[PDB]
Amino acid sequence: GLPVLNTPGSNQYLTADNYQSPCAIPEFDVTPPIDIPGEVRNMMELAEIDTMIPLNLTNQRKNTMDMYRVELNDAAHSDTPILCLSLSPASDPRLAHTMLGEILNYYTHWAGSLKFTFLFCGSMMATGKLLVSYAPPGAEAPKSRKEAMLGTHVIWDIGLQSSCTMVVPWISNTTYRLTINDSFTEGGYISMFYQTRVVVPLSTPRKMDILGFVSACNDFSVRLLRDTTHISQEA
Amino acid sequence: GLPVLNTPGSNQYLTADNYQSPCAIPEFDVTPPIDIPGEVRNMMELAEIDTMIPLNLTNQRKNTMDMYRVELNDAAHSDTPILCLSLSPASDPRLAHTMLGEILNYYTHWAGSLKFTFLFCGSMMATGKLLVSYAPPGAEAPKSRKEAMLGTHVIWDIGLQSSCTMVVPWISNTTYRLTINDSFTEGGYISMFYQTRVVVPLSTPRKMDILGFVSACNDFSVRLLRDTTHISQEA
Amino acid sequence: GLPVLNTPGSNQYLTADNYQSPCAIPEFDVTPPIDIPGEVRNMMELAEIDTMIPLNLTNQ
Amino acid sequence: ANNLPDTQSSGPAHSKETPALTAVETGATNPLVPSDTVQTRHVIQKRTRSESTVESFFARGACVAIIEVDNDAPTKRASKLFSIWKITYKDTVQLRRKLEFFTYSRFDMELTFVVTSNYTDANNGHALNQVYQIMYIPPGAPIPGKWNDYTWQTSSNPSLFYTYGAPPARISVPYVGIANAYSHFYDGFAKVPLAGQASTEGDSLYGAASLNDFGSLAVRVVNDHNPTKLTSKIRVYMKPKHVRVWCPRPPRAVPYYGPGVDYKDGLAPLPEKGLTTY
Amino acid sequence: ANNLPDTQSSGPAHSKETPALTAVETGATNPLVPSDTVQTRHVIQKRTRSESTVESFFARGACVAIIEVDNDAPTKRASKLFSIWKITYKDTVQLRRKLEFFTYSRFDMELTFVVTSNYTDANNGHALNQVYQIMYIPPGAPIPGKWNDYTWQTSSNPSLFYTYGAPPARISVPYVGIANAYSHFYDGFAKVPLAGQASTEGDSLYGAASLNDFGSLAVRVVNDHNPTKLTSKIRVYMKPKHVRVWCPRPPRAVPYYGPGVDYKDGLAPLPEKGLTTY
Amino acid sequence: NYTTINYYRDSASNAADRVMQLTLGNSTITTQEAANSVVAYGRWPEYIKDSEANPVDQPTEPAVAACRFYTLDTVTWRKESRGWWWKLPDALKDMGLFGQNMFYHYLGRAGYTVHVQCNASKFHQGALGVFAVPEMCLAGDSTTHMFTKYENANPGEKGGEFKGSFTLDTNATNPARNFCPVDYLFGSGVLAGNAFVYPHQIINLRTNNCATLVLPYVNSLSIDSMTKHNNWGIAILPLAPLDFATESSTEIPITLTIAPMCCEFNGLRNITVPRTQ
Amino acid sequence: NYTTINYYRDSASNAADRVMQLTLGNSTITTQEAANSVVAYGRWPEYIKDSEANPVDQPTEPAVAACRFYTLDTVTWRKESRGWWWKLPDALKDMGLFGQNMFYHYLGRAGYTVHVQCNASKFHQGALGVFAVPEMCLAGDSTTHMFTKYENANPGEKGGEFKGSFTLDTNATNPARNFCPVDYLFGSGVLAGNAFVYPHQIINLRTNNCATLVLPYVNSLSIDSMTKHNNWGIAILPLAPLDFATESSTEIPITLTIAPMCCEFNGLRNITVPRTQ
Amino acid sequence: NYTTINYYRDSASNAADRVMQLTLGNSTITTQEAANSVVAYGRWPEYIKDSEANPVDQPTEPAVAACRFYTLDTVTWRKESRGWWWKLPDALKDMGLFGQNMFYHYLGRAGYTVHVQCNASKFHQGALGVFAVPEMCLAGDSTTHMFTKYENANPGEKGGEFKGSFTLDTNATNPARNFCPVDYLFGSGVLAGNAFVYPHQIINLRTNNCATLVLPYVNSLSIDSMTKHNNWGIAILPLAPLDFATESSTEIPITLTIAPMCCEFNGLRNITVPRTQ
Ligand SMILES: CCCCCCCCCCCCC/C=C/[C@H](O)[C@H](N)CO
Ligand SMILES: CCCCCCCCCCCCC/C=C/[C@H](O)[C@H](N)CO
Repeated sequence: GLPVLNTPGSNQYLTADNYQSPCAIPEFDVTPPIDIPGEVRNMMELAEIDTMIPLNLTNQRKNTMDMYRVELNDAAHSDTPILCLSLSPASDPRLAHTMLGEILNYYTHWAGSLKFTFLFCGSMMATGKLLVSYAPPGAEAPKSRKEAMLGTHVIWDIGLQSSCTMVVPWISNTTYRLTINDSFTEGGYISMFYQTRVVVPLSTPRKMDILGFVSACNDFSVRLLRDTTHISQEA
Repeated sequence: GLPVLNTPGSNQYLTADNYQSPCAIPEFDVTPPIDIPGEVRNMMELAEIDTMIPLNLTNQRKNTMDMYRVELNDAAHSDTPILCLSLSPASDPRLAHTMLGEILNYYTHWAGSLKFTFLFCGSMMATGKLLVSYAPPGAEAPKSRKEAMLGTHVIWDIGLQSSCTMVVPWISNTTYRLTINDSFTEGGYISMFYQTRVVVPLSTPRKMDILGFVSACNDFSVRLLRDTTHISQEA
Repeated sequence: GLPVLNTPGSNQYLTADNYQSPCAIPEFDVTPPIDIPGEVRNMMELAEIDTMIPLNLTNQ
Repeated sequence: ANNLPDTQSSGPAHSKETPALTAVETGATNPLVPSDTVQTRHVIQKRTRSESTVESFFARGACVAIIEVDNDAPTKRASKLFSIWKITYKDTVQLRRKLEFFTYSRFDMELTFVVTSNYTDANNGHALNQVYQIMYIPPGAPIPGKWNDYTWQTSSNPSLFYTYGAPPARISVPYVGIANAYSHFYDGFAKVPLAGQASTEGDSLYGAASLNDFGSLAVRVVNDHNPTKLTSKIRVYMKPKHVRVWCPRPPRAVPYYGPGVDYKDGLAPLPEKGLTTY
Repeated sequence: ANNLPDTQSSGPAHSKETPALTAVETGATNPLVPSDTVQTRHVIQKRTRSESTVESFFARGACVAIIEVDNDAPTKRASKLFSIWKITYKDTVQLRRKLEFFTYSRFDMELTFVVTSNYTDANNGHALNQVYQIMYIPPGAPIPGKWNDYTWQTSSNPSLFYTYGAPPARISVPYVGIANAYSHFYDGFAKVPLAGQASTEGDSLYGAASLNDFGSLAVRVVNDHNPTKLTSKIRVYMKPKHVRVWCPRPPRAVPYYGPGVDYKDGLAPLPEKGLTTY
Repeated sequence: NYTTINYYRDSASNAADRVMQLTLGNSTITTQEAANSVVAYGRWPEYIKDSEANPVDQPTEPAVAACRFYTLDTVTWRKESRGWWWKLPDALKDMGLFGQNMFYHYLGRAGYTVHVQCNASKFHQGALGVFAVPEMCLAGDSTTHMFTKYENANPGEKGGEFKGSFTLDTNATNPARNFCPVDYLFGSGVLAGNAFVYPHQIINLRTNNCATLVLPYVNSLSIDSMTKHNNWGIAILPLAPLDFATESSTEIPITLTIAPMCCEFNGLRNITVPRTQ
Repeated sequence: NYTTINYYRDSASNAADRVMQLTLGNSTITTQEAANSVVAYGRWPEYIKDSEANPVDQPTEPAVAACRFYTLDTVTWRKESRGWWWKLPDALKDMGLFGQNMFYHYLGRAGYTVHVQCNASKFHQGALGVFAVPEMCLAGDSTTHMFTKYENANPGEKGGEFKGSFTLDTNATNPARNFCPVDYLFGSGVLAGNAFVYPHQIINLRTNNCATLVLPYVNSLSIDSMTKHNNWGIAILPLAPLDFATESSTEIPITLTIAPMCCEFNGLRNITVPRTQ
Repeated sequence: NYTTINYYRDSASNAADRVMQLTLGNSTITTQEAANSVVAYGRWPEYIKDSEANPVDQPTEPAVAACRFYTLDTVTWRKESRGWWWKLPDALKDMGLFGQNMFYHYLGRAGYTVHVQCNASKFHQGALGVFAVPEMCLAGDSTTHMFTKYENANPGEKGGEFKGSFTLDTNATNPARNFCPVDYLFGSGVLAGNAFVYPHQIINLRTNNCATLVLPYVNSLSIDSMTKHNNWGIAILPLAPLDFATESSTEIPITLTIAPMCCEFNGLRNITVPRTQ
């Protein structure tokens, strides 16, 4: 019939191809869809939902419910950090297993601003000011509030509103970052410090907890879908 | 000639494919069709024809003509069922071998309302009232008329009209049911009870027979054509 | 389906061919280009730049 | 094939109209819908009977023959260098039952040939790729007696030359019935015995006629024999196309026994279940 | 899937509006952007979420089954001349996790079959190219008991005949769920046990229903056995197409243990890291 | 959208109610307890159209001479009856000028009006399924396939009876070569309960005394040999067994009256004299 | 540009804020320390539309008789509490006419208004995550997969408690066949910190006393069996442990009030009496 | 003509003169013997455009505070000199407020004006090639690849010298981990004579006393870390050796004056204190 020439790539199976195939059940009467609540079109919609960060991965806290709580107290003011995180949303252990991290571990490249939301879970009678800081990479990781205040930061006043959002802006040399611990595409450093201190009256718990959440911003995106390392099979 | 690339799926034979092939008898003068009575376009047209149900599959009745007759008598009123069926039109033995069941056994999925037609084959001098009930699944199968009347049902008066149709409506969680005995897609329970009783005068047979028929409704449909288990070959 | 005939040259790989292939990373969000100085479209643009000649190729 | 009707809402009813009561003696199936006997809501139906069409029901390749051939040597009397297979769908049950759902049919056909070959022994060398000749022999045409006799010239007989390893061969056939439709059943004889003639003469098999005479397929391996024997099997898959059917019948309920409607075994197809057992 | 919004320049701010302060108790995620908390320049965004779409996320062929078959001899009891595989995505973890990101799904499917065969011994001769029959057996259809019983007529069952050496076989399936969507999770039972009946009756496995009953695949080698044994494996790759999903869930964090949500091992997925360690 | 193009010539290569009166000729039937009348497949019998005429010679249409009701031998319905069958036109081969035209011509065509009559009192029970089966092939009684002889396959107006159970004919020297129609298998390896896919009527003794079936000419050909091929088969089965007042031994007659309709015959020759049983 | 043409029939073959009042029936809830109210997936509960009705028989809509707030048994929140779970409609199976309609019908459908109440002083600490999980499947306690029995899977209004660590049921003779929901695994092998992908609200004792979740009917079917399938699962976890003034031993009640909404039932029969624990 | 049609979604799948004055801030340079001035790639330095801004936080632009000429340490040109190299911004890391902004921010961007000054009499000989090399990677001195340490790779304003011949560092205990730039290989395995593909100017002592190169910010990113990455490399090579009146031992100074231009910094934090040599 029609003269044809078989190019290279013939008879190959590429799992990413997009080709028409014969139907094995022709004329099947497909059940129509109903309007089910909660439809999702993009994985970034899930990445945009705040999920609690397992911040406290110490030996006795990891793999319990205590790994999500960070304990503050009413001690005297100090410049040492409350918590320190590395901005590796996919490879950092404290971030890898959040929903954002879980989605990023199916992709190779990511880019966009993040939001960290901290919720104060002390009593109504507790007051304080915290400093949540993001340092772009390149310099030494801030070991005191004096270093941390030189980077991006927010001073959080704990009052009638017990939650504060810090947006980590997209500050990268490359247009995309890798989802692995990588020096050339390192993200930066999140840290928390006491601004003044936590003050409580008498007959109040002197130790309280903060909970951490992370999510993506509307400018976030990923690409180069890959296989995750968070699931494996034996034999 | 024209550069071409051979995709995966080349050189395969799929029995469901739809491809053009060379004619082995070119220019054959095909005999024209005549108008033959009884043309069928859809298998559901056959499924819509009432066919007698082998309701009475007892040891001495199965695989005889007695398996189609259900014997009523003029005994005192009782709430025990006359007959009990499970709404599995393809897998239920009493329904599998009806024409509806035979067609459904070539398909994997089915959906739609059914009609059970019961014909009273007693004498003209016999009178009675029956209750034909359909219970959607989930609860215990009705063991007495008191349970059965809480489901869908029809009270059938045996008079000048000796036939009654009960429509089993389409009441399913899934948009389609399977054609096998399956818990998640179970159909329900058909049952028959005496409403009052069968009354005959003297010099009349005190035992009569009812015949059962089943068919599909115009909203019935099937899909995912498969191989039936009602025919097999040896060696 | 459509009758086809496989011409010679089918199933060959020519490193100079120009054919469409399936994408292994569909829907990838490609990083947009920025205006980088010093773009080159032709190798003759580089060939047109004066370069010093090693004229004196004596032993020493 | 097209969309089903919608379901209309039905409220309570109190009237002299009784769709439930009928008389099956008329031979007519009561065309009731759920709204006639129970209160119904409005359902915008989206299901369709597209896969229940007669075309979809038969739109599958069904194996109908496994023809065995050999390539060993002319001397070997135990090797069948060619095989003749009368064309019929009654050597297999599944397609036969699907077809015998109807008395009459009229359709084009698609024949697909899947050829698989193998060695029978190891210590005799190896073989080169084989070419198979499948010659269609319509009734009346000469039938090969040897694997290499003149009949295989195929000057007029259609012939398919299949190279082993190529995709399964395929041809299409129009409706080639001498009648206006294919007769799945023929309640009659080819001869009427006449008074006077001997009981030997005029005797014809019941239900057999020339309506179902379609010739045969002769399959051979065109190659000369290698020093080792090679056994091949051609599987024939038949797909009806442009199907029309008439006069539906109840499907076969008991095992087939021969080309006719005869039954001998498995006459008890139904199991035992209580009358009042769910 | 479409383009992201641009970044607008933001100067210094001194006002009573405090986007940073919120209340997560409401269950609502604060929709802040960088310009709300820091001074920003204008960036004309060119990145897109095209590869994050639900279609792209599932647009890969994922192995879901490795079916092993043999071609040795009927006598050999240790060789499995045919293999039946219940259709499911839970024999493998990767696709199972990607799917169980969502409670409900609705999609067409593409099945690709990659067949690889090998010899098992050397001193028994060689084999000819094999043909494999993959018969889809929907629930209720007869299941082959032997590799050459009547069930393989496939008069109604869809069947794929794959020639070894041809490109991997491929078929497409529409959405064939009896419900309006596939249920990745079913928080219930198929039976409700009723008061009075024995503990044996009414007992059903948790989370198991007929929503996920899709029949099986029966795979055999159509060829007769060569004097040497040949072992083949069919790898089934499932690609969702036209994917819709509903009700996102947190992904599986611990190893799967069976078809349900059960866990038994690896319950400590997170490593140890200091609170103030970067 | 998708694009389809045909690359071949032959299209095969392309991808895929109670009171009624019936008057025919000089015969008339009146019924008062009728369950209406069924027209098989909704097609009334008709003559061959010029657009479908295979034979070229002028047909003969005896009209009233042959298109009239002939009454067959009455059978008896008992409690033990399993059913009866007849073959058309075979059941009418000895019926007036219809049989004469049938045997004088090579080709014949006719539809039918079948009227089954079974009257019983208001104190009787029983139901009869009356089925018109196109190509009513029946199973034989021997291990040899398709071995039924012509004489038994064409019993005539008496027809045959269904059997409760299958019996195998082991007489090798003198095989019976007769049918063995099993009632619950409908005589053809199919469950009798599905026989209602065929055109049919039920005579329920409490409702109706008779059944009427208008069979069009059904065949894969426009016209065929009536001596070779039986176009239709009339099968009567007791769906509900006969019963009466517990007296027992009750038996009521079933009478069959068939009128051929739109008879056409072609190929006049000397008369055919088939071999007799 | 590129060109796409479909060569097949079936499309499958184609290429790829604080003060609030809630009144339902004769029940009313007033709140002054509310953290707003969440509508799960932004969809308000509704009745089945005629375009999506699977069952044909007329539904029954008890309206105010069943669409009203029922209060469940109060639980106690301590420092050692790991969390609690309930299943809907299972938690309401013994609640007024709602449970009666639930057990008298084969099919049932309802959305919910869940109101969790936990009041504490201004000198208390603690946070509760209240999560509505569609198809809240929980892990069992045995090496046998999916082995949890119906009686334990449907505790009723009491619900169940989460566990700190997984314990395996080794009793072969008399297996417990109960759930083993681990709090940090959310009872389903998923980290609890990601549970916020589900509709949820946090009760922070310094901010709010209550949480309100409006759950639409969520299922792969328009209507299902309420006795077989639990549409929703309410999980309450202590995100921040309860603490108070260093006194210790403090415990505050958590009360759950659920109102079914837009109840529809189909398939009336005799009542279902499920087997009890 | 030929026809092309794309069968895929992703486009990747598709088929293939003398007197001059320069004033920056409070600094001014006057030249009278200039050989014009080169703008590298014809692109003048500029600020990041909103269409290409990766970081979102507001940048700081010190303008005149940092966009001004800083003079580096003078080197001496002798007959035996092989050449010198500097890295930008590394050569300016200790230069006024420019270095302060460089070390206080995570991201920095700047173009440059490089002014090389070398005055000699009319009785001197010699030519200097002054090359601006983007990504001026230099070869190390050990068998270990890419083993040069940060301290040596960033010498500062002193820069480094080219070498006549390659020497291998065999000290295993205390490796130098320094560069080994060979003059005729341009320090990167490429012939020095081809180095003129880079933006450049030649100071021929008979013609001009100075060279001026306007380097735009060149990088694969719009903005990067100045402490990690050196955007530019300034390489000076004697093309023609220095000679004078046969006196011998003559040496003339070469002074380098670099002004950063269009400085932008992002990511303010505590200052970076890099490890010193
Ligand atoms: C090219 C040579 C070999 C292949 C050509 C063989 C052509 C034979 C086709 C005509 C005979 C078969 C026609 C149809 C078969 C049966 O009549 C149908 N199954 C009847 O239902
Ligand atoms: C041609 C014969 C063999 C190939 C045909 C096999 C067809 C089987 C397709 C229907 C059953 C599978 C449908 C989809 C599978 C699961 O439900 C999905 N992974 C659910 O998420």
